[PDB]
Amino acid sequence: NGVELSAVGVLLPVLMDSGRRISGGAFMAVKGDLSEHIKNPKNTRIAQTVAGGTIYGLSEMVNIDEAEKLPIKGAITVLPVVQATATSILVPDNQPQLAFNSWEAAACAADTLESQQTPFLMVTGAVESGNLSPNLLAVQKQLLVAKPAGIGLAANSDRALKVVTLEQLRQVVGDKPWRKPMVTFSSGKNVAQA
Ligand SMILES: [Cl-]
Repeated sequence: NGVELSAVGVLLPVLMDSGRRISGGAFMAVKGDLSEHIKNPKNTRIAQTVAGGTIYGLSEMVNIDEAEKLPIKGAITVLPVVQATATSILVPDNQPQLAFNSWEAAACAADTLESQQTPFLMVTGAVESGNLSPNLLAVQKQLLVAKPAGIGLAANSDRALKVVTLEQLRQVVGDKPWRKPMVTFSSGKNVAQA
């Protein structure tokens, strides 16, 4: 069970531990307030940012202080997705708890996305003072999410499409046409580490 929504935003890879195997999935930092589609009662924390923005879909396992320093001016909801196209997503009813801060580069890029289409590119990394932090898990996100889904990944890492500043990330998400109609991802019920 899930809901298909018209939506524009920026995809981000997540990893999930089921004690035996690490698997991969995706969330999207979606533009707008979509908090009515949050179905995990742990992901019920909201971050209001210094720039006037509001981010929904967060849990206690996210560093909220770092989320509140993001240069996001509008509403962003981070939702799990099992399918995405240029203009829609499919949000599963079974939703994992979102943890950590690697969704921030996508949420910043989704906030200043002016194109009206989601870029065909996934983005990972935490944001601190207009820069992407150094990356830890791009290689594992490549292996478990982006490469099997057939889509590029941007990260502060030379094993991704490399971006260091929020300004560079904005340029890179601006022109990413869809090389196929849809990407799909596995879902999990286990904590999603973004
Ligand atoms: Cl370099």
